[PDB]
Amino acid sequence: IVEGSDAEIGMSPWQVMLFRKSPQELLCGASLISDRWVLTAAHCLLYPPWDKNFTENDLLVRIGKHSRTRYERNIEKISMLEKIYIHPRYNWRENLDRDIALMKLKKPVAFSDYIHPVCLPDRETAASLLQAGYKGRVTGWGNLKEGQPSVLQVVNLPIVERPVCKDSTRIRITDNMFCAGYKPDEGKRGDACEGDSGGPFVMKSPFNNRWYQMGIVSWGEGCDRDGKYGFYTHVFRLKKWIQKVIDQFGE
Amino acid sequence: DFEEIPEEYL
Amino acid sequence: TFGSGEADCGLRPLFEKKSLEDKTERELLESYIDGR
Amino acid sequence: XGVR
Repeated sequence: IVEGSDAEIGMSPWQVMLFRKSPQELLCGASLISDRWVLTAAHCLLYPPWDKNFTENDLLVRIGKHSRTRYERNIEKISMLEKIYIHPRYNWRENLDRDIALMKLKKPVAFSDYIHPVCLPDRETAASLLQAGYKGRVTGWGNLKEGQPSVLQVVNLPIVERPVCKDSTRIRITDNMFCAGYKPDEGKRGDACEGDSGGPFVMKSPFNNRWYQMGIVSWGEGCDRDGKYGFYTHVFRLKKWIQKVIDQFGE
Repeated sequence: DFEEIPEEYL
Repeated sequence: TFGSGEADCGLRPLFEKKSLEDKTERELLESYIDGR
Repeated sequence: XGVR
């Protein structure tokens, strides 16, 4: 996260760490949607261009973390993935369209002060909060500079108009994405960065006070550059894919 | 700088 | 999980549950042209 | 773009 802050203890109880067994290392961010399911960017799994193609056995999921690096002894819980599900129409070939994936943990995780799921948005929550101008919050243990933080970082970013979004890049922007960041005039910064991927873009609902997961950190050009924005998977646009797998693979 | 993890995890 | 992650979803044990606000959540809510 |  670029130009963010040290998260407070239990500020983001849904943040997960996608951690590689060997070498032991932080792959990406993710989020707990229930005691058995994790949500991430498919590109954290699969990415042929870089010879990336992790299996269930190549990873570890770590929930309850604050500290980037230390093993937080009675606070964190490590899990073994049971299954991996990548959107069947994820586009690694052109724009990272549909960069979503689900993870079935091998045994449910017990909730605690530091571990608690985030709510998936319904058609109306989506419709009333997803408005340019509205701020959302991103989290992660990714680079601080377009370096590796000590503690979980947080940043609040305003949502940007589709058009401003399209004109800041040459990449083809689909309806499954949304961009965020401040405008250069706004003179306020912050962004996600390498290693931030898969983390949640969340919003607090003013109707019922619940945290909602609207986006998934997906991609961007550089990190915190004027005239450039962060791009996120639109969690609501793909809710039917999500609904559809939780009840076949059955969460 | 990663601390190792209980082996019951690997 | 379902349209809205768990069931007790999005209520933080250390903030929502003890009626405590995080240090920048106000920033957010004010933008929704001040929340709840 | 940089796939994050």
